Amino acid sequence: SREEVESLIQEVLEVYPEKARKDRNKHLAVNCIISNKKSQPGLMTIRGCAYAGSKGVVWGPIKDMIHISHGPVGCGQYSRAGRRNYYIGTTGVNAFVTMNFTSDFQEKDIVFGGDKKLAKLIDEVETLFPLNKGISVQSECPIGLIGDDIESVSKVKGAELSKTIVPVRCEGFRGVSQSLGHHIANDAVRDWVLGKRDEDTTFASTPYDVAIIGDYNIGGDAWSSRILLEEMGLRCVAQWSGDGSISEIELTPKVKLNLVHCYRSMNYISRHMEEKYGIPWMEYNFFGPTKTIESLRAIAAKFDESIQKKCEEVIAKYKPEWEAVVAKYRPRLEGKRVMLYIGGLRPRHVIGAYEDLGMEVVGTGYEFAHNDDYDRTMKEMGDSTLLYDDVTGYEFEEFVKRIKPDLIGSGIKEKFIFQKMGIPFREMHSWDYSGPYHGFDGFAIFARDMDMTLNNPCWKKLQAPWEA
Amino acid sequence: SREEVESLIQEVLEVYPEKARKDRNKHLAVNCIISNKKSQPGLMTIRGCAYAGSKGVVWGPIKDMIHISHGPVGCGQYSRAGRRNYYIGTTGVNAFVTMNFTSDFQEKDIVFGGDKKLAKLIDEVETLFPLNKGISVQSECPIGLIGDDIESVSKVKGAELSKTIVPVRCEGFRGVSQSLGHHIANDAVRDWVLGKRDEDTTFASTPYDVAIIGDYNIGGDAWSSRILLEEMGLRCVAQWSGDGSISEIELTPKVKLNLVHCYRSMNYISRHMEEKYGIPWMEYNFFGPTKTIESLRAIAAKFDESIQKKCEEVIAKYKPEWEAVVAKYRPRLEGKRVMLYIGGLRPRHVIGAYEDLGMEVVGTGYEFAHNDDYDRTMKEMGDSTLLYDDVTGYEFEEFVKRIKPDLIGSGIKEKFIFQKMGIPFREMHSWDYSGPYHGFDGFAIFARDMDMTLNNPCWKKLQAPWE
Amino acid sequence: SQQVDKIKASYPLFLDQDYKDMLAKKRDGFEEKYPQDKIDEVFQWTTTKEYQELNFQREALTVNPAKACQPLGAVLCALGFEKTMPYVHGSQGCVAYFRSYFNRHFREPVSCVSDSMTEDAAVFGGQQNMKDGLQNCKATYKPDMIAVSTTCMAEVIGDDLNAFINNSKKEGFIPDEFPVPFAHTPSFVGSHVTGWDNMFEGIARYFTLKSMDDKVVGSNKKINIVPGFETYLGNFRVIKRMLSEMGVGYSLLSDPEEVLDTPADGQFRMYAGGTTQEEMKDAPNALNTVLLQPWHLEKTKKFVEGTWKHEVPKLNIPMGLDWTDEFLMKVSEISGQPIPASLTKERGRLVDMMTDSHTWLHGKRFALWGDPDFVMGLVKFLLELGCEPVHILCHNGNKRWKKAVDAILAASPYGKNATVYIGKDLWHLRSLVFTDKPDFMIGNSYGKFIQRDTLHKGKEFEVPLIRIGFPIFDRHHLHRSTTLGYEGAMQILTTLVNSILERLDEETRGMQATDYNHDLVR
Amino acid sequence: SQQVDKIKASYPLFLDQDYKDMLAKKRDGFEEKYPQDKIDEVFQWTTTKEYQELNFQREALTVNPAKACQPLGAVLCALGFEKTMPYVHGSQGCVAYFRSYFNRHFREPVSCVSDSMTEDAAVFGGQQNMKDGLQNCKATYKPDMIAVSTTCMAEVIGDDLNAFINNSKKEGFIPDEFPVPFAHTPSFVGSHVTGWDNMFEGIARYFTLKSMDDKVVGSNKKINIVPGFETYLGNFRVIKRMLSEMGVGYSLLSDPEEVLDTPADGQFRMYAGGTTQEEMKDAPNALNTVLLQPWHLEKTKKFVEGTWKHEVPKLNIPMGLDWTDEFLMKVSEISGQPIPASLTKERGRLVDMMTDSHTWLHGKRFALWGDPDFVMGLVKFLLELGCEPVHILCHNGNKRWKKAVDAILAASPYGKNATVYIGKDLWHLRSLVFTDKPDFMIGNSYGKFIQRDTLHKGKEFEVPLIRIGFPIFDRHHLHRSTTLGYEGAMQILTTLVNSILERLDEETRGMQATDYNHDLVR
Ligand code: CFM
Ligand code: CFM
Ligand code: CLF
Ligand code: CLF
Ligand SMILES: [Ca+2]
Ligand SMILES: [Ca+2]
Repeated sequence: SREEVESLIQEVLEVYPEKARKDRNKHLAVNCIISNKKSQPGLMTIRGCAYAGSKGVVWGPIKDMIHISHGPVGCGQYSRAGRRNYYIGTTGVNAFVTMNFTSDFQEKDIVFGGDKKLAKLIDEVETLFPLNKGISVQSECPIGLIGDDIESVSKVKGAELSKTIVPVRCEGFRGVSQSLGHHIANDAVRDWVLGKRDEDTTFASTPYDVAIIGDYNIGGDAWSSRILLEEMGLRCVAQWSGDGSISEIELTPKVKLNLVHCYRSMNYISRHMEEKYGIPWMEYNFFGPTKTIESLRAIAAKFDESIQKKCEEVIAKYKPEWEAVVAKYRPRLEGKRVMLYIGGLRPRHVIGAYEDLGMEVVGTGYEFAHNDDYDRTMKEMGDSTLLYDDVTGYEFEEFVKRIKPDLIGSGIKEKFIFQKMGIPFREMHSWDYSGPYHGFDGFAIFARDMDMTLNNPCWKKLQAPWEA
Repeated sequence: SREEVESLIQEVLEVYPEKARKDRNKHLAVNCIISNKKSQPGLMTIRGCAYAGSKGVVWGPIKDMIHISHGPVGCGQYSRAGRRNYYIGTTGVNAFVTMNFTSDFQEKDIVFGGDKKLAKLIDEVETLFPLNKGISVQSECPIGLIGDDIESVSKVKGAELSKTIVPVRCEGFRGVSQSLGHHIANDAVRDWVLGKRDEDTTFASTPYDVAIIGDYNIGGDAWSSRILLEEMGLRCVAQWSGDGSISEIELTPKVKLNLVHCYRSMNYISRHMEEKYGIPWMEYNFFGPTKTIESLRAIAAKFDESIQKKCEEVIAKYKPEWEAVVAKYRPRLEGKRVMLYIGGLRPRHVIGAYEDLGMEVVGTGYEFAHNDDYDRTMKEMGDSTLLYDDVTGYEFEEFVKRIKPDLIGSGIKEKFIFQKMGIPFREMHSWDYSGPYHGFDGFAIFARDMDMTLNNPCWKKLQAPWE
Repeated sequence: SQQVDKIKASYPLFLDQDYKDMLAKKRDGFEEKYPQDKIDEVFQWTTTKEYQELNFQREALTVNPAKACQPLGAVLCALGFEKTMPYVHGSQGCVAYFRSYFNRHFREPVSCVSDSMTEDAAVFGGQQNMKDGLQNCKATYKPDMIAVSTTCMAEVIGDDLNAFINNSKKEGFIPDEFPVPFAHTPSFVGSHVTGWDNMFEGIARYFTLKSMDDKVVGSNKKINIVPGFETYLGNFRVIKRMLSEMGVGYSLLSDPEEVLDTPADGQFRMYAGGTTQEEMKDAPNALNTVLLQPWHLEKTKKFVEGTWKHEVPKLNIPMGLDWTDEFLMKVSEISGQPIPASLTKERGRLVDMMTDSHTWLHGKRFALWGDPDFVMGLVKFLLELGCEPVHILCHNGNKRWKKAVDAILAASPYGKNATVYIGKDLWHLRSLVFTDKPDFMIGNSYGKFIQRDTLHKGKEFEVPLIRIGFPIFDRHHLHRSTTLGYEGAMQILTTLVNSILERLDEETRGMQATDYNHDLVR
Repeated sequence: SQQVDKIKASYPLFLDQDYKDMLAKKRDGFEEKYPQDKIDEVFQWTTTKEYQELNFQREALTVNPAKACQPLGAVLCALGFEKTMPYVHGSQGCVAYFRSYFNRHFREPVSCVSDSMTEDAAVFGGQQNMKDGLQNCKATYKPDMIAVSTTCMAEVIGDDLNAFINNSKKEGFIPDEFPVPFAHTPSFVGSHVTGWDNMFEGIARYFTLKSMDDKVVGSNKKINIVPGFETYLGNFRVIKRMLSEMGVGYSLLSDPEEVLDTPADGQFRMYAGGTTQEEMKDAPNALNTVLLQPWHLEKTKKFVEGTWKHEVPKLNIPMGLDWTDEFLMKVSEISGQPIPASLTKERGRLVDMMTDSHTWLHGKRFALWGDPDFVMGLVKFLLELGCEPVHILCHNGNKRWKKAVDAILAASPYGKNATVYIGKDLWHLRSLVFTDKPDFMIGNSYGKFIQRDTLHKGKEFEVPLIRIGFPIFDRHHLHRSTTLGYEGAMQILTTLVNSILERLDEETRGMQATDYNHDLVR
């Protein structure tokens, strides 16, 4: 508690040069913390770039548009099919998510600019992929630095072909993390897509139209969330990004309520929909039985008596199922301690789900969260636990050596470090290729996965018997 | 050639103890040879046993019957799915060819006899495999040595269950090779299956009913033979053994002509259907265009004008096809020399196919052939080519080192020896998992296969650049 | 018909319409085939628990066995000694089969002779066969030793091998000092593995028994390793590699890895490598003898302890993490050689692979078969991986073995769904994979027909085969693999996780149907 | 719904009725999807020769590339030196991506840092970033060396790496003698292999350009081996193995095989093994330097020849029989060492495997891709196996390389139907396997999407992927394999024969339909 953790923090910080030590101290706390600032050079940040936030997370999931990674070959190549944002479609003809489309800049395009090449490739995309519903061009670092104007190319060619072409200025040098990429991406939706149906009266709205804002359908997560909402009576008109279509996004102007799962990535466009269309938005959580119950009730409360009965039906309709899951798995996971480190939602949103299996989250932190997210986090975290914003490689290793957690939940660049240390690790971005973890069906899988890994026979085997 | 081959033979025989030398001398000739004698102990004969000839080759292919390797577990395990006698069926339900059914003799059965155990397993076979249409028990070495009476059990159980149960005493110690197994198997067909429809007037025969005798359908060989005869208007009532059913065999007494491909394994039953039902038999060859054409011609001449004309049509139809085959591959195979060593038919029967590709067979031999097979062989080989009956491992290796053939065609126990010496080898029993080689379609696959192996890039790389 | 630029072999030739018609005409006209609906009915009945009940009540009928006979093992043992010829006294059909069976698995020459006992010998014995056989083989094939085994014929007529070999020496057919060890190997007692044990015991007794008066346990400072029936080249090679890594002096007694892998360089080599007669004579002077596959080496154990006076360690087959650890520590103990840094790293690299692959391996259900030692090691390793060895079949296993494996299963949460079957066979196992479907089978090539049967019931019921065992005939060069040590465990782990992942990719390859889960990264 | 005893992950969960229904409604209302019949029509159009001709006319759009960018290569080169931290000067997004990409292939930690240049640095340069960056990295991660490369932001704004490092030394942020080699690595020039070349020449130059006065070509009597961008641990390993058993003294320059394979023993090791600084400094004293992957080591060749004065042997990548022979003989020549009997035997055992497996491999058609040296070695070995390399694609290959390979093809009857494509990508290859269907693709995991597309057109049009290359993300531990030498040849030959035979068994697994050819023995 307090003194132990504060001693830990100061000890770790003493390896740094002073400038770095003073800055990093500001980002480590016991519950006071700052976030969303530049990373100190040379300290092995786990963060990515604004391009990752725009192409990788917001735009890339939209299945029927082609997303162009505009610039050199690297970025699009390392992000091809890395995020498991699931979609239904015929890929390569009507859906294109797992493909890598790039303008592959060579030196002539850096020295003279790639705008004529973007125009020629928009023509080619149109020849070879006729059934596409729109194009977005995700700028990588060189585009802004060399002075190109991807906006003229987008409205000229867009006008010339009656096709929505979205220019996105998400060059990796912008911002300090993937975070600004979300915002640049939210503004690119607002300016080139969201207003298209504003003069359209053709959609029959009902008092129960809703939209899921910020569920990227990792491993099917949006699908296991949606089902519960419609079994409660609501109609989900749009899924923002996960298995998303552009028409769903254009239809989001007609809903009655926006259901925000990922606050950090989507709050920007929600606040805008409220100002320009009066549509209210609310936040929820669909991680664990407690939270999904609490959430279905909160959403239903905002509708009326029929939907409230149906909500209580759904809750009884799954009480057998999730109660079986905790009965089976909680005795196996009771009192085990987890340390987490993920992006900008999941570090606080899965705490309850762990607690529903009797585990305690003794550390959590975020790559790119802002102070409003930490406000939200301190309510969920236990007294005297550890908080770390943009943790460095060194810090996370040293914190784990002293905290000794029983399970660590983080990403792929952290996975193999902690497994060699003998600590059970689960990937809390890709769900270690399992999942969904959302909803009650997701809770089942989540619970099986934490147990199979935390209680796996291999952890008893790290020490050789002759070196006992 | 001439006395080089003669001196080579006495050179090789010099290593033997005198008894072995005197015997082996009579089994090696230059194209004069004694065959179907026992093998000399310890000289690594390539031969198999009477069980191999009965179970492995004659009865095993019959699709809808169950065959029991009766005795210890070895015999039926090593023969399980080793020969590629192809069939159409649902295995384990109505067809059973690739399965290994055995009585798995343990010491109490040796000490007190397996006849009781045989009756029990026949009931077990009947509960668990109700769609079987007959059973055959293939005796392994202990059954005769032990004094069992599988005949009594077969009559009793056959009676009881109204089931055709064939006892076959093909114990491996009988005879000198798998040849006597063919004879035992033919006599067991004779005595227990072939007579069953003798009073049946019911089969509507036609003048053109024929039966293929001695084609075990290796890689589909009988199917590419059948199609040609059928196109020539004949009707094949039966296929003996390859893809054969027991009813086809019981119906074979109604045909007009027995067409014998494998003389050695089935001339015995042909002679019998001739004596008893008056059915004539004739030998034919379906390896390579030349032999297939004169066989279709000879078979057609046994019938009336229509069939002679359908024969000429069939020949005219395949002419462009086999000629494109020879056009592509004979310039690749021309003048290459082949040494063969196979069992009892194919050592003489494939020579014509090789010659259709401009290749010559400089040596050939048989594991278990008899003197009427060699009389037939001499007609096919060149003067001064080497003839070897029941060749020892040593002799074959030495003959190959001297003659230095460009290709050797023989079995699985010979394959890897010659490949390490750098000689192209093709398996002439299992067709090296390729085939069919019979008929016109089989010639295309044969030509392709001889080419791919004899002309394979790997043979230039056997010696390291530094030695 | 053939098109000369795309020649078709049997598949797909017989799928051509004319052939398809001809085959339909053949069955309809002459085969009197049971109607398809009856066939389908019986096939569905053979997948039921009722068929299974009846199937498991069999007492006399064996269908699709998972063992072969004693002289097959005796020949493989003999083949591991320097320049020796395996000789099986009895009927020749047996040798043509033993040779072909191993030729198909190793894709190599397998040299072995018979002394061709015929009808007459069945009444008068096979003495003259031994006399001429030995002389002919020594002259023609020039072995430094002949290792005599037996076929069932020579067993039933009760030929005294010892008398016959002594009478051949007496009559001057082979010289008095020429090594002719022997073993009686009856096909009706136990199986192929028993023949290996009987043969090895025979050879050890031959070079050692009447020489014990000067053997000092320990003076050559080596440990003897007896491999047992072993058909993976990588296993002989990994045991030698590990002992050399530890600086341990050893004697691998019966080592066929050179003769089963000669180079194709323009010449055939009939003999190559192998354990020398001098190693066998000196083998009493070793510190101790370790039996790598103890459940089929009981006769060799009794002889090494009883006559060589070696305290054979209670070691399981060095398969999987724990048992390779125990092996290495016992070797350390006996030889006073420390387990080197390289083996500690290698152990941890196996443990690392385990941590990386555990999510796809967890709770995967397996049906498996093979020889007793192979099976128990594979069972142990599957439990270490967090998998479930649900149907464990060993046709030639015995009651005490079954007890030892149920014990190993009882010691793990992952053993709770598993049953061990001894004396049962692959048609028995066919029932078990239909009625209590596992995910995969781990077995030898005979398993392909069980996979074909499960696929006929339907895709959801197909149980894929992972080929690990003996014989493997329908794949090339898998006889080069390793299943022992940390190396062998690394190979098996890789094969299991990737069989799971290939199957997962086949199920998620449906465009717009299942390919939502057709992940680039797994 | 879920059953607590049988939980379904995504596949098969979303096939359950209520989800199938739920997704049907979502589509039809809101998605405004093109009708299935149109989808099918467009799909058949993308398989055509018509579509192919338009696709091959692309000048500006690249779809599914088969190359990555320069700094990825530099990081891999840098990780091969003893206790070295890779440092990419520019924006951090790139480093997150480089580390993830290698993490996924090797299933290992990948340590690399950035100095996190942002918008600010784009107007004023990244000098302070380099200053604080180096200092921070050195104190926090404690490398003995920091090897610097660049991202495209730093390249485009023109930061002088040399001056920036020199001013960090001058200004006291890092010791004047702390090793900081650099190389500029623009993502818009060449590819990842070019990045490895640049980084290697930088580290080579850093350690030798000044010291040249005391260097005697040959005095340490070692041969230097430069591996190139290499992602198979077995390849580093087999080169070392063969040179050591030949008794050749050598220095592998950039050796990552320990850092990419540490044991899971309770500790995480950031650094492990690697080429020592001492070896890089002593490297001009070697007899000569052999480049294992010459086609992407051009800058390194010019420096090793022009400054170390080594006559670099014209050797191709040691893949296949002939190029492993040429390699061993050139090494013999320079070292004065004979090629030992163990390596002659191994060559012969590979040739033996070739003779046993040729009938299945003969004339099999392949489509293939990867890096230039890898692809030409694979081509060479396919021709030696009697197979036809029909579609050879190398996105980052150049005109001189395409000539070299066309000359390899020209020298074989098996090269007659093969075409080499440089500058083309995997959507181009998707069309070539539709219109000129091969039997298999040999490629990295991005090829799975092509196999899924060919399968959608129909089962008889499906081209199976055989995974050999980089990156392999959807199978586990194949990074441990070998593709070089006789060993690598033996592994590729076994994967090819066996992929052919597994494909044949799935095609003949149809009960009473195709299983007449479902042979036990092949
Ligand atoms: S690291 Fe989510 S704010 Fe963003 S990819 Fe993961 S903790 Fe992202 S919940 Fe999401 S789907 Fe994410 S897991 Fe917000 S979308 S930039 Mo890496
Ligand atoms: S070795 Fe035929 S007499 Fe008999 S199994 Fe082959 S050369 Fe036989 S043609 Fe035949 S189908 Fe044969 S190939 Fe007569 S059946 S005992 Mo080994
Ligand atoms: S921060 Fe982000 S990922 Fe980085 S480059 Fe910038 S948009 Fe992109 Fe791209 S090609 Fe390679 S990986 Fe970079 S050096 Fe350029
Ligand atoms: S000639 Fe059988 S393989 Fe032998 S030792 Fe007995 S089980 Fe074994 Fe022919 S019938 Fe058979 S195969 Fe021989 S035994 Fe005789
Ligand atoms: Ca071989
Ligand atoms: Ca690892």
